Amino acid sequence: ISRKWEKKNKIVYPPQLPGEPRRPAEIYHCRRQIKYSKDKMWYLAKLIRGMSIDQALAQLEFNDKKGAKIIKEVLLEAQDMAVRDHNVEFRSNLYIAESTSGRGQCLKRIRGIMEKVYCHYFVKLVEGPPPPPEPPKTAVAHAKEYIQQLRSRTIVHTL
Amino acid sequence: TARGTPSRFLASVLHNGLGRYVQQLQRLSFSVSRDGASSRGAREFVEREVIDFARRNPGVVIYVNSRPCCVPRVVAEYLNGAVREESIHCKSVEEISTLVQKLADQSGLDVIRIRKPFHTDNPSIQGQWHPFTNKPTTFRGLRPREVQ
Amino acid sequence: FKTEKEFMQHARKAGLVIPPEKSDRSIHLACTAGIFDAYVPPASQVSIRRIKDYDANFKIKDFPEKAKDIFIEAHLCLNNSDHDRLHTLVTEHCFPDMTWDIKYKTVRWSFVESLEPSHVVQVRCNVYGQITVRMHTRQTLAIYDRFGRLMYGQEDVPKDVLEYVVFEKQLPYGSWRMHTKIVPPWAPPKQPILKTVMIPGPQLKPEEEYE
Amino acid sequence: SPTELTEMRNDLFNKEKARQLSLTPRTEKIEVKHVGKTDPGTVFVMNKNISTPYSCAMHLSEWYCRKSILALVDGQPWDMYKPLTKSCEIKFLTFKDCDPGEVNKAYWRSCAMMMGCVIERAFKDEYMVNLVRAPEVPVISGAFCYDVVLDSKLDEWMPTKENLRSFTKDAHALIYKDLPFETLEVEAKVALEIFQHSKYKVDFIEEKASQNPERIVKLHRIGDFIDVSEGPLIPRTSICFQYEVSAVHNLQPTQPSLIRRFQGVSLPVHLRAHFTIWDKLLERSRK
Amino acid sequence: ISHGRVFRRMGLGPESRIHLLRNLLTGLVRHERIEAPWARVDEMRGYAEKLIDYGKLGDTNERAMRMADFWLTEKDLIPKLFQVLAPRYKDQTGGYTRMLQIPNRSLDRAKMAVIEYKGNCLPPLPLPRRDSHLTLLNQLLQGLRQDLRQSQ
Amino acid sequence: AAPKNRRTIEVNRCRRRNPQKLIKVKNNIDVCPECGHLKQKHVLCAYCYEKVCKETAEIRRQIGKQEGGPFKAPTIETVVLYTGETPSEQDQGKRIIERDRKRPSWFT
Amino acid sequence: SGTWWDEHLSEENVPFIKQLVSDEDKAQLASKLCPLKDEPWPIHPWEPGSFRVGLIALKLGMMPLWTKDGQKHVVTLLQVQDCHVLKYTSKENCNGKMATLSVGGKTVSRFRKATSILEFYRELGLPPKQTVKIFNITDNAAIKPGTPLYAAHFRPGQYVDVTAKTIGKGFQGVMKRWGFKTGDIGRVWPGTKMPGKMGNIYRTEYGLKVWRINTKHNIIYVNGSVPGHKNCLVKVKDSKLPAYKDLGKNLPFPTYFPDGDEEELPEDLYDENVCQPGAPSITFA
RNA sequence: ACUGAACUCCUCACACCCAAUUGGACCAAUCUAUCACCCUAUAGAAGAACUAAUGUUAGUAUAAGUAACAUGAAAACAUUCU
Ligand SMILES: [Mg+2]
Ligand SMILES: [Mg+2]
Ligand SMILES: [Mg+2]
Ligand SMILES: [Mg+2]
Ligand SMILES: [Mg+2]
Ligand SMILES: [Mg+2]
Ligand SMILES: [Mg+2]
Ligand SMILES: [Mg+2]
Ligand SMILES: [Mg+2]
Ligand SMILES: [Mg+2]
Ligand SMILES: [Mg+2]
Ligand SMILES: [Zn+2]
Repeated sequence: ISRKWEKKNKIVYPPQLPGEPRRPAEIYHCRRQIKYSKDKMWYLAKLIRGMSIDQALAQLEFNDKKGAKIIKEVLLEAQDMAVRDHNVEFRSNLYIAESTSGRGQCLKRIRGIMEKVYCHYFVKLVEGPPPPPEPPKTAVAHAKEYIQQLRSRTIVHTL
Repeated sequence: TARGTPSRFLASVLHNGLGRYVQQLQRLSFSVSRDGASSRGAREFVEREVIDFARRNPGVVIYVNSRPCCVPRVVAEYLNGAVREESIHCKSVEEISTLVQKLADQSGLDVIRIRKPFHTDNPSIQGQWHPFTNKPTTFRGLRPREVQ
Repeated sequence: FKTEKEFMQHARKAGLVIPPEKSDRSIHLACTAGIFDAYVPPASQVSIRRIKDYDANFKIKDFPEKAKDIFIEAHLCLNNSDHDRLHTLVTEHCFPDMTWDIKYKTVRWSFVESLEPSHVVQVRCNVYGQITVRMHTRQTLAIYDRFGRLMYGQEDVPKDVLEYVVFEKQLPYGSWRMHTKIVPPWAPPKQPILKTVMIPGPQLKPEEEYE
Repeated sequence: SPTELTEMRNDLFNKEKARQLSLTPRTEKIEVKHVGKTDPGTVFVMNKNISTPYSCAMHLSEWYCRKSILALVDGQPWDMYKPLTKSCEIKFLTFKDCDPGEVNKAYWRSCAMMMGCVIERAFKDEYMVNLVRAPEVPVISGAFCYDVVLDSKLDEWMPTKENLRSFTKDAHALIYKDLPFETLEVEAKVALEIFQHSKYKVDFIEEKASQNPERIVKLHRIGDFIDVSEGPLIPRTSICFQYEVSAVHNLQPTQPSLIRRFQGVSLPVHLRAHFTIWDKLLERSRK
Repeated sequence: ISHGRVFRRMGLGPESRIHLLRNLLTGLVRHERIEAPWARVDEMRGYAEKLIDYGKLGDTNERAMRMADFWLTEKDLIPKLFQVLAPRYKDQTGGYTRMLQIPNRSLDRAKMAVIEYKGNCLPPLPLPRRDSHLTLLNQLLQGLRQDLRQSQ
Repeated sequence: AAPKNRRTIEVNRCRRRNPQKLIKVKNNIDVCPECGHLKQKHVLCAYCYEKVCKETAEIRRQIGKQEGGPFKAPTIETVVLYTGETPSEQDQGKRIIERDRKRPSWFT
Repeated sequence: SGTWWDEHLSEENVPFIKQLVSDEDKAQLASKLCPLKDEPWPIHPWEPGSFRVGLIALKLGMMPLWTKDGQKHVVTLLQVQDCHVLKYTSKENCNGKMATLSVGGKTVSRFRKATSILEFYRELGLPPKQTVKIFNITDNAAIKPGTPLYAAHFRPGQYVDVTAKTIGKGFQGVMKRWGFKTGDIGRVWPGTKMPGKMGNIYRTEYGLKVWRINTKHNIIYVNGSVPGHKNCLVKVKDSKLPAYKDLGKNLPFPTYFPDGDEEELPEDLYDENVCQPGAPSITFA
């Protein structure tokens, strides 16, 4: 057992200066010992990894898997503590920065050993609009990269 | 091995031989136990050799700290802000003298792999080879199968 | 659960018989559940005798000076979060009420000169002395966050504060500590907040309606 | 100078926003009850002359930001980025409402103004372009219009297909920029200060400041382009999905100068039409 | 290869699929609205409308009374099929049922459906409405219809 | 047969993280206009359907009270009535299921 | 979100758009009925060694057809439904050995095509066809793009090759698919016969006699069996079989033109050996 | 003629490429004696060193989220039907 992710909401930053950009909020939440496997949660956790919380909620209400409901409870809970506890003004203005799933303390049942599998779920929400997705690189980017690799090369193994 | 280790090119610190030569070793910091069997050769080094050494190069400032250590060290600091900490643990005076002169003689650059054994900054004098050295020109700059 | 009745009814339905056991040690309280006589703001030399018969070296003419230093110093213990001094300066009815909500955020309270002299108002009374004081001051606040961004009050600008601070003393080793702070019902609203709030309506299950 | 026009107009605009926010009583906080069909009876406790209906939508969800377009503030149509003024009541109006009249009108006014933003910066510099107005065309009538007076050089000019196509390409360049529509309710003196170099828009400001009991006049800014509207507008340029400048017509009773009207048709990202339906809506938008 | 195979194979045989469908049809004649899984519902929808077409053949018809006797496992519903449902639909010739999808079943995540019989006393379903005729696109197309009517 | 070697996490990660095994972001999802809870297109709103389900549940309970015992399907059409509503002239010759709440906004 | 054409239309506007778009499809099919009163391309006579256009036809089904020798011939019907020439590409732009005509059949909804296709058919002036097949063709046969091809492009007696997707049987094993059931070779050769997806592939039946064409309903009555299910689209070209490479003398060479109005055709052309219905019952005397 | 080695030369350094076997020089950590006192020294001792015994125990992989397993139906959850 380690429990470092719960403590991450207790970092206190020194107050800022007027000539300094506003730091976005960061809300670390998790659930432990979910009775589900860590590699079935990987798909649900992977699904929502840059989405706004409204898009994440909306995608998990219509998913048929067992873990979707659990993650939806974790995200509604973290939206609550986002606003109440951590000074986020808009409920809507969050996005999922981190969503992973580790393994939990499993049990062993003798039938012939069979593991009762548990998992956790870790989410960091960050205040702000979700960052724009990475554009696919164009033929201009490929051509510049190639030519820059040609400009880069040296006479090798000499002076 | 070379693919595990970092590498660098052969360099100086501030063109160290061009104008004048500057000793790259600023500080030595000896720390020597008073009662302690490992810093015996350090003790006999402070008593015999460190004053002669300190006079043979005055650009180096030497600090002998003499606390109760369990392993004695020397800490060489260089002009480019590198720090080499070496132990003089259970060494004779002669071995410490060769180590301290070794630290004096070298510079602060890393003793990682050096790629080439040389470093010109002006490698070419007659002009570096491009594919139109050693080619004749044509009349009116024509190329093959050019009509006019 | 939400109360003791819910837990004892759940322990009766479950079968958890908790025997009330007799212990010779009890809890040695040094405070009071609230205020003896609620001083409602716009003859009690009885209780001054009932204080001087225990303390016997006590000048009220010097006390609102002392009540200033018990006040101000306590508030400076919020600037550093020094709880160990606050237990000397403030009561245990008053310690959570001033330090709980302020946790995980930095406050930068400061005092500047009083508009009026602080003056004692009333005094009441195993024995708990209790003295209410009127203070009319100028203070500064800046409550920041976990992330160090301002959520209450301009840092420089002083504001005029009325403070009906109630002190309390145990009557062996105790002293005068802030017990509470009466806020009158006529008092003006405080500073507004830098952020905006949505307040939800009733969350309706499908079987009910909004009216 | 045209660059001096846009610079001096935007500077007068920012003088009016700078005076507009300076007259705050330091974050007064007014509350607005969400009088609406769904998610009912939620008050928003908001900053007075700062927070807009868009921020109320942001308190609710991403859904009410993306789908809502006007706001019935006390039964009055309001922009999403117009700052609120007092304790009020908000509905949020979308395109797919039961009776979305004011949203069709707002969309229509918006597309005419975006068109004017394309027209002014379309011609090469030696040609005087002069935007008289955007008349209130019904949405059933086929196409949003914009009346423009052109230079005497282009008295006999009629654009080709490629010139209307170049107008649309500038319009999709104007959509892609994703520009909000700033608003300012300004009294008529500063309104006449900004447009002090166009007889037509001066007379328009005068006719509209004569309609309210104050001298109050709505100004809107897309990006570096100011115009006078009759009412509210769309929140952003990014809402217009399909957009075509379809035709140019010349009005007939034109003795002083040509009141040369432009035609266009457009649909939002919400009410996209299929390609064939869109072609028939192009055809009908050329009358 | 199942080209042109029109029947779902269900239950644990052909006989058992006809008894499953018969239980669903009995449920829907009794209650006039059913949640059941989707494939079972549209199979049974085919049977339900045919059953009313036998209900319109008259009470006195012998063949209709044989079909109703088979298909309705509760015998009190056979007066209902010949005096409530068949008189209700005596006007229209088809389309006696409506089917929609529910969200998926909580238990095993099955595609769910409702069929009801049209025009029943029960509270109405939240039917999927077309978009309003007063929207932007619908007003443009209304205007275009007005112009193509102006051609004559 | 049995596996000749043990597959590595590099091969495995390439197997169980390629897009054929990832969950597809679906975009059928709208907001129900009546309730504001987000529904899916082509599917009824879960919330509004739960409303209608609960009211058919009370109505069917009172059907069961007025019938009494099994095998009592009436040969008559039925009409649901709420508090303070006269049966209409159209509602004559129909059994009546009186309710105790108000007529809903959506029942008609 | 993605949309479809019907999504935002009211109840009032859905049959309006059906009648509108359907009526423009009928008008566009009706405008192309006069290719020669238009400005066609120069019509050349048949030269020995030239190729002409094919068709695209529905497979209607089969029926028997008795010849004068009293032998059955099972015959597929192939209706030509809205066949038209779509684009001509010369051999220079093709970089193939021969010029090509693109021809498409069976008008299909405009609400269900990619916009590049709808721009293509919009410029061409036609409602979009379901399939477009490409014909290798000489320069002499090149009808202008946008012209109707009819059933009487073929005539009875002509032999014909038909290509269509075969009826897909899905994943089948070895006994159905291939019809059966080394050590030192440590591997399975390419092209080994194994289970897999049977059918749903293009196959061509070569050299099929055309027995009878029906000019009114535009049916071709072809000998034997054609690949594909009923109501499938087939590509009907003249046969490449070298026993049938020279009989393009009597065939109308660019294509058959009813617009030419010269010696118009009956209801149904029959081959000489076909027992027509309505003929007296045949006797072998 | 040129290329071509760990051969030979060249600049500096040299105790620094065999099985089993056998000779030697050092030595990790531990405990004891006495030092030492941010981790050591001189000795004395010993359960004194593991990439390998289908080793022993425990953990966790892989095969694998695979094989396999499970709840007749509608409903008022009363009940009825198959
Ligand atoms: Mg089965
Ligand atoms: Mg091999
Ligand atoms: Mg050698
Ligand atoms: Mg050692
Ligand atoms: Mg051992
Ligand atoms: Mg080991
Ligand atoms: Mg083994
Ligand atoms: Mg081992
Ligand atoms: Mg396997
Ligand atoms: Mg299986
Ligand atoms: Mg079972
Ligand atoms: Zn709903």
